[PDB]
Amino acid sequence: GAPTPVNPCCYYPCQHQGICVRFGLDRYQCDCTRTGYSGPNCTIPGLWTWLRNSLRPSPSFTHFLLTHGRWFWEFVNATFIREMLMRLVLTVRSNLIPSPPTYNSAHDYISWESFSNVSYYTRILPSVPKDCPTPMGTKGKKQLPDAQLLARRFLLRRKFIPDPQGTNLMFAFFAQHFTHQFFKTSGKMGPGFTKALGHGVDLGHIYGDNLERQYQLRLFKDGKLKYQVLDGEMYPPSVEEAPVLMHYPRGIPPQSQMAVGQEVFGLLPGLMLYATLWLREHNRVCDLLKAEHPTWGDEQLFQTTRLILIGETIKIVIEEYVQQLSGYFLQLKFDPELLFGVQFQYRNRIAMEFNHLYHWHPLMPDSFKVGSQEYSYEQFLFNTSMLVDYGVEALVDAFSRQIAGRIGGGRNMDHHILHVAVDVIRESREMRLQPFNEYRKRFGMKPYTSFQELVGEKEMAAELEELYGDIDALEFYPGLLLEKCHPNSIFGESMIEIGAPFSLKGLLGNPICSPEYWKPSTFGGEVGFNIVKTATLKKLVCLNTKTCPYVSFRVPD
Amino acid sequence: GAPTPVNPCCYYPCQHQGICVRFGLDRYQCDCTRTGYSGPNCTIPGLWTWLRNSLRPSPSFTHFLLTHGRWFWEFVNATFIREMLMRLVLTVRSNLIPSPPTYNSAHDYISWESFSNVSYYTRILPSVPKDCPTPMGTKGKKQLPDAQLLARRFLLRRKFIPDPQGTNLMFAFFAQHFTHQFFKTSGKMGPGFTKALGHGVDLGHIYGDNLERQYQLRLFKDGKLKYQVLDGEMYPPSVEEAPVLMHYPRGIPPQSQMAVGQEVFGLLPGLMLYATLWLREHNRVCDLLKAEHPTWGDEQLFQTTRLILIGETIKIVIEEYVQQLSGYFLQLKFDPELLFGVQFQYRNRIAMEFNHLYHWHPLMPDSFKVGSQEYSYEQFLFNTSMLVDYGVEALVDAFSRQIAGRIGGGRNMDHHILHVAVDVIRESREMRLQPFNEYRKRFGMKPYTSFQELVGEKEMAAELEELYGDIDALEFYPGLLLEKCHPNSIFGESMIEIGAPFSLKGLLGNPICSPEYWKPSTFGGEVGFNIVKTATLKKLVCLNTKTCPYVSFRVPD
Ligand SMILES: *[C@@H]1O[C@H](CO)[C@@H](O[C@@H]2O[C@H](CO)[C@@H](O)[C@H](O)[C@H]2NC(C)=O)[C@H](O)[C@H]1NC(C)=O
Ligand SMILES: *[C@@H]1O[C@H](CO)[C@@H](O[C@@H]2O[C@H](CO)[C@@H](O)[C@H](O)[C@H]2NC(C)=O)[C@H](O)[C@H]1NC(C)=O
Ligand SMILES: *[C@@H]1O[C@H](CO)[C@@H](O[C@@H]2O[C@H](CO)[C@@H](O)[C@H](O)[C@H]2NC(C)=O)[C@H](O)[C@H]1NC(C)=O
Ligand SMILES: *[C@@H]1O[C@H](CO)[C@@H](O[C@@H]2O[C@H](CO)[C@@H](O)[C@H](O)[C@H]2NC(C)=O)[C@H](O)[C@H]1NC(C)=O
Repeated sequence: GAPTPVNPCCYYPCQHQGICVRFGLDRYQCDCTRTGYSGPNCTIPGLWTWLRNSLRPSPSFTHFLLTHGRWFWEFVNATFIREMLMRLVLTVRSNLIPSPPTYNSAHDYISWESFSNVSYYTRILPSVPKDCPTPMGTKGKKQLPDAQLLARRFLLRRKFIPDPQGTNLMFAFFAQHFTHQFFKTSGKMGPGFTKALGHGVDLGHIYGDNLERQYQLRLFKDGKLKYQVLDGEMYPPSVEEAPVLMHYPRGIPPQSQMAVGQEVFGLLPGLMLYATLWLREHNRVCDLLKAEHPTWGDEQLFQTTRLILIGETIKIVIEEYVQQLSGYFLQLKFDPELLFGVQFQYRNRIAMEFNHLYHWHPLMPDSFKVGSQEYSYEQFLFNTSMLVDYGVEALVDAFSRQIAGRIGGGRNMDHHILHVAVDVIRESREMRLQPFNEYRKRFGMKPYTSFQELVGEKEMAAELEELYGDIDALEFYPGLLLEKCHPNSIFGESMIEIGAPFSLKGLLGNPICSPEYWKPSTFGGEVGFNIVKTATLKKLVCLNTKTCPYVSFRVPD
Repeated sequence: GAPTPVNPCCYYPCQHQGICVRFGLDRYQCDCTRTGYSGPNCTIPGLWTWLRNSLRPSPSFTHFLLTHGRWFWEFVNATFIREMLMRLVLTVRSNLIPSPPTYNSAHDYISWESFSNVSYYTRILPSVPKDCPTPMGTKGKKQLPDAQLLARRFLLRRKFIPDPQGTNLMFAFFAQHFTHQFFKTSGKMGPGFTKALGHGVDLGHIYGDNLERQYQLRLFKDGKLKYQVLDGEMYPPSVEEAPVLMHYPRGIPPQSQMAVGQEVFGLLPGLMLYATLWLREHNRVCDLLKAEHPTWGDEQLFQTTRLILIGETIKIVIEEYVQQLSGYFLQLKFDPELLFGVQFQYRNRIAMEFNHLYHWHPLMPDSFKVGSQEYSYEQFLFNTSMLVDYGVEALVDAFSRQIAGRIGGGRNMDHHILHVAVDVIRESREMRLQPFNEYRKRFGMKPYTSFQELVGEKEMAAELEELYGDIDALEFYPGLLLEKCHPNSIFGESMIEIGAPFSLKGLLGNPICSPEYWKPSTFGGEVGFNIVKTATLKKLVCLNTKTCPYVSFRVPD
C-alpha cells in the first residue's frame, strides 16, 4: 500500500541533452555522457563547456548581426570568409540532431527497431510518460485547452497580415511541393508513420515513393518520364497513360487528370505547376545526357538524371529557399566540400517535430489572383484545367507577384485551412510532445519566464495563461506560431533556432553530399555536374518555358 | 557500317579507384576525383600521394611484423600504443569501403535506387560489361574453365590438412552462425538479393529478419524469448509453440523441431548450439535488467537486451574471432571511442564480394567427433536430438577440441560440401565479377605477374594457366582459395588484405558504435553497459551452463 510514487522523469530533471533513466521504483539517473556537463542533473559544467557557455552570444543577438550593416556583409560574401562561415553554420546547426536517430513514436529509448524500421517518424525529445500528474509533465492543468478554441482565438486570421520580407506565393507552393516528399502521414497506420521512406530529398514526389509507381510513371525510352504534350506545351501524362492511383476527385474524366509522383499534387494548380516544371526539367536533362553518352541504356539515363535533379533541389533550397526565409545578408552556399573536414553522417531521418514546425499554412492568402481576375478558394482548389488554361509561364509569373502571409505572431491562418492547425494540436497531443519551454532548452535557449515574454503584448498573454496555467506547460505548436516575431521578420526566434538544425541536417545529410558521391562521374560527366551547380529557380522555369516571366521568391519593389 | 568498336572500359584503364565513364561511342574518361592521382588514367601521383606511395611497406611485410618478435608486442599491449595502433588499423582498413554504397547488382553507377533499395547486395568494383571481347574483360579465353573441373582439381580435399593456427570447430560453427545474419540470398528473387535487410550485426539470426517472426518468437513476458525447458536445461522453443516457418525436414514431429531466428539453423547441431546459447544469454540478461529497472515494460526489456547482445557480438568478434583469425601478437580492442576523431559513417551495406571471400567451407572436417564416438556427415546433418542428447556443455567442449581445416592453398574442401564452391564459381560468373588481379589493385596490392607467384608451386600453376590463359583473367574465388598460404597461417595474403576492410567496416560501422548510441543509458544503466564490455566466449557458454567446459577457438597444446 502506497500512493504510487510519481515518475521522476516527469520533472524533466536532466539538463543539456541528459537522458533520464528510471532506476528502482522512484529514483532516476541522468546519463550526462558527452553532454559536456556532469553532476546528478548534468548541470555542473565541465572545463571546455564553461568557457563556451559564458562566451556564447544570445540567439536573438546573432540574428541581429546577420540582418544589419549590409556593408560588412558585402566584403564577407566576396572573400573566403563566406566559405569559412558556411562551414561554421553547417557544423554547429547539425550537431543538435542525433547522428543515428535516437527515438521514435513507439520507443522512448535507443533500440534497433527505432534504427531499422524506417516507417517511423523519429524524434528528438522523448514523450511525456503516461503516469505523469499533468498531461504536460508536472505543470499546467489536468486538461489541455480546447483544440478549436485555441485555433480560433489565436491562430485564426482576422485580416491578411503580409510577410514583412516579401515572400510570395511562388515560395508557398514550392514549400508545399518540396515538403510533401518526406511529409506523408499514413492514415491507415496512424499519426506517427510515414509512407515517404526516403527520409529526405529523394524527390519521391516526382518519381514516386515506391518502385511500381516509378515504373508506371516512366516512358522507358531515353530515360524520360511519360509526357503528355498539350497544345504545344509539355505537361505530365494523363492518368490512363500512367495508371497509378491519384487522389483526383470523382467524375472528372481521365483525359483531364494528370499522373505525377505524389497522389495529392493534382488537387492544386500550384502543386501541379511544380510537378509540371520538374517533369519538363527531367526530360530536359535526359536530352543533354544522351548527347554526351550515346552508348547509354534507358536505366542509366533515368537514375543519373535523378541525382542531378536531387542536386538542383538541394542547391535551390539552400541558396534561394532558406536564403529568402532567413533574410540574412550573408549569402548561403551549398558546397558539400565544406563538410569534408567534420564528422558528418550523410544520412537523415525525418523527425516528427520537423513536420510540426513546418505548418506554415499562414503562407496561404485570402484569395488567389492569377493576373487579370481573382480566383476564390473553391475556384482554385481541385481545378483540373487552370494549369492548362494558363500554361506554366502565366501561373509562375502570377504566383511570383502576390505576397504571402506572416507565419509568427499568430492570427494569420486563413479559415479555409484552419482545420489543419486543429489536427496539428490534436496530433501533437496524441504524440505527447514535451512543452514548448522544454524544447527551447534542447535547442540552446533559455525557457520563457512569463507569457508576455512569448507573445510580446499583454492581452494575448493574459488569455493564454488562464488557458494553460503555466508557461512551462505551453504546447509546441502555439508557442511556435504565437511567439513574438522579430522586427520585420517572417516568424519568431524559436522558429529559426529549431528549424535551421533540421533543414541543414536534412539537406547536407544526403548521400550525394558525401565525398563518395560528390564526383562529376556521379552525374554523368562535367556537363551534368555543372547542372547541379549554377542551378537557380529562374533556370528551372525559364529554361523549360517558351517565354521567361518574372520568377523569384520576392515581389517587385 | 563499322566493326562495332570495343567498350574502352573493358581494359579497366583507370587506376587507384578511378571511375571509368564512357563518352561518345568509343572514348572513356577516368574520374580521378579525390583518388589521390591525376592524369588520363589516374596514374600520375599527386604530391601527398607520391610521398605515401614511396613509403608504404609491402602488405606481406606488415604481416611479418605482426607475427614475429613477441617481446615487442608485450610492451605495446600494456601501453597506450595499443589504443593508438587500433585507431590506425580501424581507420586505414575502413577507408577502402565506400562511405555510402556505390553500386549494386543492377547498377554500375551511383544511383538513388542503389542507395535506397536495401534489398540489393552492394559491390566495390563494377561488373564486366556485356560487350567485352572475353567474359573477364579483354584477357583470357572465350569460355571460362569448367565449374566442376575447377572445384574438383583444385578445391576438392584429398586428405585433411589441419589449420596451422589451431582453429577449432567451435570457431567454424560460430562463423557459420554469425554470418547467416547478413548472408541470406533469396532463391526466389535471384543471386544478388538478400533477405537480411539489417546489413550488419543486427542479430537477425536470433530475433528474426522481419517483425512478424520476431513477435512469434517472443514470450511477451519480461521481454524474454519463448523458451522450452527440457530435462532441466533451457532450449529454444518447439515449432508449435513459436509457429514461424522453419526449414526442418519433413516427418520429424514438432515436439523435436526448435524455432529460432534463422530458418536453416535447425539443420546442424552446431548452428542449433549457438542459437541455444544466445537464447540462454538473452533470457539471462532480461533477469539482470528487471532487477535494476522494475518499472519497465515488456518492450524495453527486449529492445535494450537486443543492443546488449549486439554489443557482446561485436566485442567477441573483434577481440576473439578476428584475433584468432589474424594470429597477430597485437591484441585487438573493440573501443568505439577510438573512431570518435575520424569521419566514420556508422552505417554498413553488405557487399557481394564479402559474401564471396567468406566461403571458408574448408573449415569443416572429415567427420565430427563428439567426445567418445565419431559421427559421420550423414549422422551429424539434420540431427534433431544431438543437441538435447548431449546438452550445451558437451557439444561446446567437443567442438573446442577438434582442429578445423586450412582455408588457403586449396585442396582442403570436404567433398560433402564441394557443391557449394561450384555454386560460388557459377554465382561469381552470373554477377560478372572482375578478375582476381583487378581486385588486388583495388585493395592496395600489385597484380600477380605469373601463376607461380600465386599458388607457390610449379605444377598447380601449370594447369591453372592452360585453363584460364592469363593471370589477369583469373576469377575471384580460385585466386583467393588457391593463393599460397603465409608460413603457418590459415589463408594467403589476399584473404587478409580484402577481408579485413569489410569486417572492421561492418563491425564498427554499427550505430551502437556511434557517439549517439555508445552511452550507458542505451544499455539500461552501467550494469548493462558493462555486459557489453568484458564479454568473452567463455562468459557466453559458462555463464549459461551448469558446468564450465573447455571453450575457446584453439585446441589445447
Ligand atoms: C535535479 O532536478 C530535480 C528536478 O528539477 C530537482 O528537483 C528535485 O526533485 C526531487 C525528485 O526526486 C525532489 O525530491 C526534490 O525535492 C526536488 N528539489 C527541489 C529543490 O525542488 C533537484 O533539486 C535537482 N537536483 C540538484 C542537486 O540540483
Ligand atoms: C477552374 O479554372 C478555370 C480557369 O482556369 C475556370 O474557368 C474560367 O472561369 C472564369 C470565371 O472567373 C471565366 O471568366 C473563364 O472564362 C473560365 N475559363 C474557362 C476556360 O473555363 C473554372 O471556372 C474553374 N473551375 C472551378 C470549379 O472553379
Ligand atoms: C591508359 O590506359 C589504357 C588501358 O590500359 C592504356 O592502353 C591504351 O588503350 C587505348 C584504348 O583507347 C589504345 O588505343 C592504346 O593503344 C593503348 N595503349 C597502349 C600503350 O597499349 C593507355 O595507354 C593508357 N594511357 C596512358 C597515357 O598511359
Ligand atoms: C542423431 O544423433 C543421435 C545422438 O546424438 C544418434 O543416436 C545415437 O547413435 C549412436 C550411434 O553412433 C548410438 O550409439 C547411440 O545410442 C544413439 N543415441 C540415441 C539417444 O539415439 C542418432 O543416430 C543420430 N541420427 C542420425 C540420423 O544419424
